Amino acid sequence: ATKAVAVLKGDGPVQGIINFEQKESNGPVKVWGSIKGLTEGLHGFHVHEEEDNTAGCTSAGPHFNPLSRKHGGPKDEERHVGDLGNVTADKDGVADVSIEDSVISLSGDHAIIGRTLVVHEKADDLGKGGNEESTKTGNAGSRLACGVIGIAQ
Ligand SMILES: [Cu+2]
Ligand SMILES: [Zn+2]
Ligand SMILES: [Zn+2]
Ligand SMILES: [Zn+2]
Ligand SMILES: [Zn+2]
Repeated sequence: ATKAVAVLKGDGPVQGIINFEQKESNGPVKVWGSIKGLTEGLHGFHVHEEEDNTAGCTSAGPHFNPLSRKHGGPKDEERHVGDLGNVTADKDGVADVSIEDSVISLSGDHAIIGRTLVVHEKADDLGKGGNEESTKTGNAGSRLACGVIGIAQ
């Protein structure tokens, strides 16, 4: 099996450790871990394109979209590779991640290894919003914490 870890950090209180595991090179990817320091409620959770040696959330930029699709939720047919939907934070600011996804992969041509995991200020509207921006980013507001998705050491 192949494994990865992303350490989420930002300029504020938001931080977390996210794990990835893929047991077969074309198998589903499981994603788990906890993020603390969040406001209660939904927060967009995305793999962004940025793979260069930049500091922080600054350049993370657009969603990881190697197939040039529109933005969606993780269960939508039309989605970016990086569209992992929302995570939910409880009253003391902790969001537990538990995701199984069929579109991301840790191996092959469009592997998410080296790309940037991002947790957002607000909910992702899942591409169902009333403007073109919804179909690009899901209108999830600022990037609160980010980290490179690295092969586990
Ligand atoms: Cu995003
Ligand atoms: Zn590059
Ligand atoms: Zn870059
Ligand atoms: Zn390609
Ligand atoms: Zn997207």
